[PDB]
Amino acid sequence: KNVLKIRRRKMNHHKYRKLVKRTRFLRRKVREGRLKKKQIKFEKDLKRIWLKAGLKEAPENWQTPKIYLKNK
Amino acid sequence: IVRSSVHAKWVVGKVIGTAMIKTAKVRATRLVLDPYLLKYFNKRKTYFAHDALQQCSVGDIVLLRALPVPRSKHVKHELAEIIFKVGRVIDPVTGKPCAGTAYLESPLSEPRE
Amino acid sequence: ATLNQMHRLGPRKEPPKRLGPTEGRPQLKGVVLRTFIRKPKKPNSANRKCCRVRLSTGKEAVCFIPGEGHTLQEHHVVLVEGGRTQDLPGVKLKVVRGKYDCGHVQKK
Amino acid sequence: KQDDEPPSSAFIKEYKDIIPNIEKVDDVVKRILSLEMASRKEKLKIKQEQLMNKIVENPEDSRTLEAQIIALTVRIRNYEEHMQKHRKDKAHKRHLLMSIDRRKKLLKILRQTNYDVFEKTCKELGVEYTLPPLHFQKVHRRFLAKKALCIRVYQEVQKLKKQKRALKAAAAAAKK
RNA sequence: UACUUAAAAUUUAAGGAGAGGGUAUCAAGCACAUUAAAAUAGCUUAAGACACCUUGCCUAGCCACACCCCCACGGGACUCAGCAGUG
RNA sequence: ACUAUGCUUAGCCAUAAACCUAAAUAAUUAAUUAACAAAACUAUUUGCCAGAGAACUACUAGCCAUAGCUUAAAACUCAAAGGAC
Ligand SMILES: [K+]
Ligand SMILES: [K+]
Ligand SMILES: [K+]
Ligand SMILES: [Mg+2]
Ligand SMILES: [Mg+2]
Ligand SMILES: [Mg+2]
Ligand SMILES: [Mg+2]
Ligand SMILES: [Mg+2]
Ligand SMILES: [Mg+2]
Ligand SMILES: [Mg+2]
Ligand SMILES: [Mg+2]
Ligand SMILES: [Mg+2]
Ligand SMILES: [Mg+2]
Ligand SMILES: [Mg+2]
Ligand SMILES: [Mg+2]
Ligand SMILES: [Mg+2]
Ligand SMILES: [Mg+2]
Repeated sequence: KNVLKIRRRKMNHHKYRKLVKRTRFLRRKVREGRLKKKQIKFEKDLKRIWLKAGLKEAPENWQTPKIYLKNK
Repeated sequence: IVRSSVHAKWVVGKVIGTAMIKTAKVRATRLVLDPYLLKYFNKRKTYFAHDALQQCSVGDIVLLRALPVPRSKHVKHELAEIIFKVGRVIDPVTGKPCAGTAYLESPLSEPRE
Repeated sequence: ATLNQMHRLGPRKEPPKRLGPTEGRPQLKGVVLRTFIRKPKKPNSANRKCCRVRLSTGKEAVCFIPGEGHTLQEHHVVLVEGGRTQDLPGVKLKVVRGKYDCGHVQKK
Repeated sequence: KQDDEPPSSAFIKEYKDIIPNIEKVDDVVKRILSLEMASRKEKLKIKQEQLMNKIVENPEDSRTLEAQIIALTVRIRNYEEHMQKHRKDKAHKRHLLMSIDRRKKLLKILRQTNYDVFEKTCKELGVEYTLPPLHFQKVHRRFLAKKALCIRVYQEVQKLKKQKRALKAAAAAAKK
């Protein structure tokens, strides 16, 4: 078979790689902010749980782990 | 001595768990007809059963009797009998211990032990 | 698929029928906003008479005006219907001749 | 380690029962036919035979589930010793993990067929059998952290209830 | 409706053999269990839990609603979704 | 001409036309030519597919991955695209 369908994907992937290259710095700031919102949503979801259970403060010796930050 | 309301007056199933005190979680299966294919498949249900003596082990076939009054929200049956014990089956036809499709004790013999 | 696989999935999942320019309604009433010409994609050649309208739903759409010659102007009221103009891409509505301000084509 | 390791003076399994019959054999000949001048594979044939005698009712049969389990316990401990020196051998790490899984499958069938034999084999071979969990549990940082708090929140709520019950009962006792 | 005690119609409550919409890019829910000396650490879930969205269905008919606040002590923007009629 | 790099020691990344483009298992070779390729075909079980493009994309979650990988749409456009000859 011909490679025509592969050529379409070849151009799509090439053009996408250069688009990511152009806006690489913008994408980095988008991600750090999407992860920060991802963390706040995680923290709030944990606060909802204990408040609904009837606790007025989080369980003793508990600190929500920061799981989306540059910990590794 | 009125009997239970529940439809399942007698249910057979396998003991899939025994981590609750004096209770055995049992999985029963029934055959339900697929209307499109007109073939029977297995619909399985979970039944909590009162195991008074904690004499049940995971994997054994058991017979449950519907309790007249529900003991709790989910415990509405008791353990009538253990049809097959896991690994300790006794052949109904001959009465001799078996281990799969074989006799641990020959039916010709009469050990009476 | 095997009978066990057909049983676990059942009948084919059916994508919902998304609505069109009229929002699944026989007709809509709109007020003309502008009258302009659209060019039929190649290989056709014409100066097709179209107009923008604000429909009762509140959105704005481009509507082809059929017939030889229309008197439509801004602020006029028209009854739009479905039916795409094949040569005109994006024009999914048509005006009904003989209703509200739009009138029947003057016969020659 | 394990209670039994074959001595270096022991004969190989081919001549284990033949040299005793022979009236007189030199020290050198015994040393050539001992486990000191043999490969590791020979020392493993002696380890297995010892375990079959001490566990299996009929050591003549090697096709029973109990015997097959014993054959895999020697291999599993052999693969483990290999992997203690060859830390980056990925083919033998696969052999070790696949034999462990094979034993679990055989132990499951043994439990379902002959429970009495199953209990002895696990006690003698020192193999713990854990039953397969009904439901698979996913694991990732977000889940493990939420599941830890939820367990902690519950415990705190229950601890408070116990304290309240004690205080309520204590007040009632004083009134009585 | 009968009898000084029994036949119906019509409802209510607690349930369960089986059946019962969509999205799995909703994959975990977070107390959802059992025992009954009050301890045990359990319960549901890819055989689809939980979440969210959409729709009256079961059709000799049934279900829900009755100005709004799921309810209606209370409060509010204060009543035709009875017939006809109006904006 | 010369560097990153190909090498070694640890750790990471998890992608290939990773394709022999043919899942695994047990058969059967007559009652059997869409074309081409590596003859046809039955049973069992799982996975996957449902016009083309948009799209190895957007968003979501997981990940030692931070110009990344896996997961993977819709609007919109067309009356075809595609395979073999
Ligand atoms: K033309
Ligand atoms: K209401
Ligand atoms: K190839
Ligand atoms: Mg070629
Ligand atoms: Mg392209
Ligand atoms: Mg998405
Ligand atoms: Mg009103
Ligand atoms: Mg009301
Ligand atoms: Mg009226
Ligand atoms: Mg009224
Ligand atoms: Mg160099
Ligand atoms: Mg390298
Ligand atoms: Mg790939
Ligand atoms: Mg290759
Ligand atoms: Mg790629
Ligand atoms: Mg991507
Ligand atoms: Mg992404």
